[PDB]
Amino acid sequence: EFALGGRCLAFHGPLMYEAKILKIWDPSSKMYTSPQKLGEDESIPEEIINGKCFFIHYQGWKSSWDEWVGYDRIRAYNEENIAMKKRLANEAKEAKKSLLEQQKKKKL
DNA sequence: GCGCGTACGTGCGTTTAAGCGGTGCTAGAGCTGTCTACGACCAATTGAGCGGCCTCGGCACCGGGATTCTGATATCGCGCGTGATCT
Repeated sequence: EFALGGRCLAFHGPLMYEAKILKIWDPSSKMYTSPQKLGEDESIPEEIINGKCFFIHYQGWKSSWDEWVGYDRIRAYNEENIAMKKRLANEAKEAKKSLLEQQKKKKL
């Protein structure tokens, strides 16, 4: 499902975004395939370094926002995941509309 | 000044082709030599162009008249609203 250079979805806040995998980290043998060992200037977060994490560059966002990803924050870019990302988007939009309506009512 | 709506701007992704480096080919721009005929120069002269004067008629002036025409009001017609009568 998670192929090097492939497409996927990711967790960031309450809304999902499309991302492309640039590197994949194997913790058992401790290197990433883009087998290249950890660089001095490259650091993987400790919370996910022990697990197989993924370097992903997200679509619709500049190149200088990419970072490493564990299993939890990422998902396969399938029809179910696409629909659920859309659902999260509509939920956020409705929540914002409800908040602004509540503020307007309070002001009155 | 206010309100709407939409159409550029900003940004990210994908695609295109500009750009650079390299080599080949030959077309034409440049240069050189030679030669001829075209133009400047000169002299003579006569005729086309210019200054001037005269005659006249095209057009500027002035007066009277016809014609738009611009603006308002009003009349008449059409449409909308209110009242009265019929179903």
